[PDB]
This record gives sequence, C-alpha cells and structure tokens, in this order.
Amino acid sequence: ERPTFYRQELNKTIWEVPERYQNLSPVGSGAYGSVCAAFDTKTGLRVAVKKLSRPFQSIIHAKRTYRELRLLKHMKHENVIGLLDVFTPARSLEEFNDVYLVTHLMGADLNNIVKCQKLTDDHVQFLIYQILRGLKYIHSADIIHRDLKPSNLAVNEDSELKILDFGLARTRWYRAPEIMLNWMHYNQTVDIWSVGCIMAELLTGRTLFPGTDHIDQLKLILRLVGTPGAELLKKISSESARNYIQSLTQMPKMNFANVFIGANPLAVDLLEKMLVLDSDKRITAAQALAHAYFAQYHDPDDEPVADPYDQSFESRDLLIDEWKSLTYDEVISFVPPPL
Amino acid sequence: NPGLKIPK
Repeated sequence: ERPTFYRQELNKTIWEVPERYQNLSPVGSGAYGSVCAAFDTKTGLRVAVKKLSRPFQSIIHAKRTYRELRLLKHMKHENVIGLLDVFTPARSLEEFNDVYLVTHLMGADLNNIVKCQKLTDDHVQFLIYQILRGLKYIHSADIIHRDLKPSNLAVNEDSELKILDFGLARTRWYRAPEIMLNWMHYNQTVDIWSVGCIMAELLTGRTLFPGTDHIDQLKLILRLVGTPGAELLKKISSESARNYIQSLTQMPKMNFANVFIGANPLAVDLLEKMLVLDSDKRITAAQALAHAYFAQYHDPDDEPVADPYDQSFESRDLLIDEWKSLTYDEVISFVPPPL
Repeated sequence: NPGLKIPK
C-alpha cells in the first residue's frame, strides 16, 4: 500500500520520498521545480525525481500541474519518456501540498552525443526514425510537443532515443516560423519543422537557422524556403503580420541539394518535405516514416498509435482547490508500468 | 543497432 518515506534536506530543499529511491543527488532546478538523480531500487534504474515547486500556488499553476500529470500518465511508447512513478508524502487531500514525478534518467541528450563523436548516416537515419516514431504516437493523440530540440532528446549507448520535456504552456532555433511570431494556431507539423532543423544539424554539424532575434531568424528561414505566397498569407490572422511579410523583398526557395552537398540525397529529399513554410504542406510523422530514407528501419506493424487523449479539461474554469483535487485524484489513480 | 559513446 503506502511505502515508507524518509525525509532529508538537500540544498535548502526538503525531499520526502519512498525508501525505494536511494542516493539522491541534486542535478538542477528552476521555475518548474527541482530535480535529483537517484537509484531506483525497485526497477534497478537511475531516475530523475522531480519535486514540483509551488504546484498549487495559483489557479494557473494548479492547472499546469494537472496538465503535466495528465500528459505524462498518458504517454506509453518506447520513444517517449513515460512516468515511472508519481507520489506525495500526503496521506489525505487536506494535507496534500507536494507532488513528485519519477522518470527514467537515460543516457545523454543529443547535444552531448554529438560532442563526443561523429555520427554516421546510419546513426542519423536511426535517430531521426525514432523521433518520428515517437511523434507519430504523440500526434495520433492530438498531442503537440511544441519544444523539440536536441536537449529534449535522450539517447543511450544502443542509440535508442526518447522524446522528453513536452511544452506545457498554453533557444528558438528549432521553432516553426508560424509559432515564433504567432502567425496562426499551432498544428502538429510544428514538431515536424523542428525535426527538420534537428536532422539538418546532425548531417552538417551546424545549426540551420541560428538567428539572434526573431526577425534575424525569420530572415534566415525565408532565405532557404522562400517568402510566403498568397495562399499562405491568407492563413495568417494578424493584419500586421501580413503587412510585415508583404513588406519583405521576395525570395525564391533555394535548391536544398546545393545547401547540403555530399549528404545522402534521400536525406536531403526528406528535409525538403519537412521544411516547407506552409505547415499544411509539410510531411506528417506517419508519412515520413514511409519515406525511403528510413527503408532499413521502417516497420509499419511496429509503429503504434496512442489511445485517444481527452483534453476537454483545458476549457474548464475551476477553483485552485478544484485543480488541486483533480491532481490528487490522478496521483491516487496512478498505476505503474509492468516491471 | 549502431553504438554510441555516452559522456563522459
């Protein structure tokens, strides 16, 4: 039933966790919360134990806490970080204040991988394949990551990859132009844009659009993919945005094969399909998986989709204690994955 | 599966 908890202060923060978690070592903090690496004696895995900071300090924060826990509890896929555990030392709703989330502490992120070796084209195929496999799953539940970048991808020594740190709000180099300047509502293919940016960088050893501010980055993007045509302009809601875009000197799309010389032409072809300015015309994660670049990895019987994910809570208008109570319910109903 | 060095 309820584990035995033990209590310790580490770096001016109290941690009260089940004794199954041992040898906690602080590894960073922030506005989100605060994290320790630990050894999970039940699974034998190294884990990140995140203690949320001020999870219920306002309506806004309480709803965000609920949103995060709902999302993490739903994700069950080999290429997406899942929730190993969630707990509170509280014995009742009335003493409920703290929430702890436990996830696998896997390998290193994609940046650190690149720092210690040169990837082969085979590596890039397999890494991007797994990102897209994860995205097919996420997108099939109408979840959008929103914040894909190398530091949000975990990789182990077998080159196995997981997507983590979903964007929970409702650098900038990997972000689709339409969300960066708020041109329109996000669709799932903002994540596909990010993948294109990540893949380009894995192939070339250079950030694709390293802009210093929003305008500089837009200009680098438009130089590659060309300025918007009338069809895309029609979909941009802000009159000011439209006026600004129309103010730019027109530019043709570049030939990507000139931009990525010496790379696998099938890789370049996939990039052309991911980095299209109009999001409705970008390749989807499902379609990209069937792309010839991934022929050695693609298995249509092993690219699963997700259960539907009910996000109707997003339009509820509730009291702080109501979000807190819904959160508590989710802590209580949590069932760990098979050991 | 290709292999990788994990820092460090």
